[PDB]
Amino acid sequence: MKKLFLVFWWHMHQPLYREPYTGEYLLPWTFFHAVKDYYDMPAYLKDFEIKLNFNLTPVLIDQIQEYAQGKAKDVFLEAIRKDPDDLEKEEVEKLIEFTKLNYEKPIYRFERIRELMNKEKLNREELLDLQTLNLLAWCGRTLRKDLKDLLNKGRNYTQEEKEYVLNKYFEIIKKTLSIYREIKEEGKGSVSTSPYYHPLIPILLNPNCVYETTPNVKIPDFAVSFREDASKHVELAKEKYFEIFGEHPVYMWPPEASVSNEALELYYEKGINMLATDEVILKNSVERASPYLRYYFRELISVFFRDKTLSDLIGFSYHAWNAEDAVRDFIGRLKKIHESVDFQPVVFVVLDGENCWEYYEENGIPFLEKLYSTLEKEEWIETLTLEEAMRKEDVKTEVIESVKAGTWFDGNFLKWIGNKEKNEYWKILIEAKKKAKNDYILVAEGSDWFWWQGEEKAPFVEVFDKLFRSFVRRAQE
Repeated sequence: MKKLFLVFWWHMHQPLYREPYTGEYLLPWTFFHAVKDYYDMPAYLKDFEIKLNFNLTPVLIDQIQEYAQGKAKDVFLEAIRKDPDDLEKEEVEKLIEFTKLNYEKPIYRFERIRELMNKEKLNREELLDLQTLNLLAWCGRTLRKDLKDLLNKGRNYTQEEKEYVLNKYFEIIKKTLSIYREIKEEGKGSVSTSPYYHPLIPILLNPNCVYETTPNVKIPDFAVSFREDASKHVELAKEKYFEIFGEHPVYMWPPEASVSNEALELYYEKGINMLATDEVILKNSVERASPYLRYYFRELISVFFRDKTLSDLIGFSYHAWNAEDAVRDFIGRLKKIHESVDFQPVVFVVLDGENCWEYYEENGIPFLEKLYSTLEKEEWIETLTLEEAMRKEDVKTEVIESVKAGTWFDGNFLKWIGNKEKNEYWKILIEAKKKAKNDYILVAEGSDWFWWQGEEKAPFVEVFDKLFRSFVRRAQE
């Protein structure tokens, strides 16, 4: 039986939202994705006999732990917790602004929410319903079974009921990292990490890599070397991973899939046996290649190239489809891969495993359950872990000697560096690096601060600016 080997690799990450001075989490994104996706995404492995793999950034692990110990001073979460009689006019306007942001998402389809947003002024019981429905909207698959009566109520929520939800949600956060241990040890999946604060490792090692694919861009003058800090990102990522899982990682997901000959060298020197990247990178690097192979980079490291169209379909396309149609198309694509090649192909599906489901019907539960049950049924599809794909001798291997430096965003670094706006943050970083004293300069090297710079007016940009300028200034003291 000729087989298609399928590898799913969900990448979980949130940048550090904890402002160093006040210690307050300025954005509740870590919390809301932790109750909705971070626990429940690996939890499918208990219900379905398939293999699934997960990447966890160390910075996200720090924030998950802080909430699980009851230490995060989350300013928005404190507003939900409060009795509505306590809320200031600015706390209420914040709770409305958040609801307006998520209004069109299918996980906010409540008839009550439709009514509050059309109301003029909200009373204490109406604010209670708004506080509580904002919590229930981000209910993961596990708790959507336990809070069926609360979710069926839809309206008229009391303060003790709202507290009951919050207690269930925090129990989920305390459970999150354990279920990653459990699935790793029972062999249902592999777990990788990324460099600590999710930086663009290629730019840190050699900023001239931006010119491999875009030879005319104007990047700032790098009067300091980011080469040791890039080593710290890997070196500390391995120790944080050691803390949770009790062993060094050998698999790593490069942030934003960014690779280079210099970065692939650095990963190998840190004991990384395997990493993956985009197949657009493969097209730029090798001549007439197929992403369905295992690749030996210079006989040092193993590289895999994700099937870009398949991963893009899940992350950006299937949300507007019926679940049955989405899975049927997906399997139909896999069938065409199985016949287009003369060998047993491997298909890597890598994408962010938290951000696409809020736009899905029922938070992607029908699609995910339909897909996982379907893959279980298909005899010819064998889902693998990262370790299994490493040992798999049915997969054809080829050697390559170089790669073009780029990311899974068009194969270049234009989304983070380039024009004057993206470059202003880098100049701020370099001058801070010049006078840097502590490791907060590592936090300022995260890709997320340079992604959100001035491309198009986006939600809570003022917060990402306030946070990046905070770490930069904290690193100089």
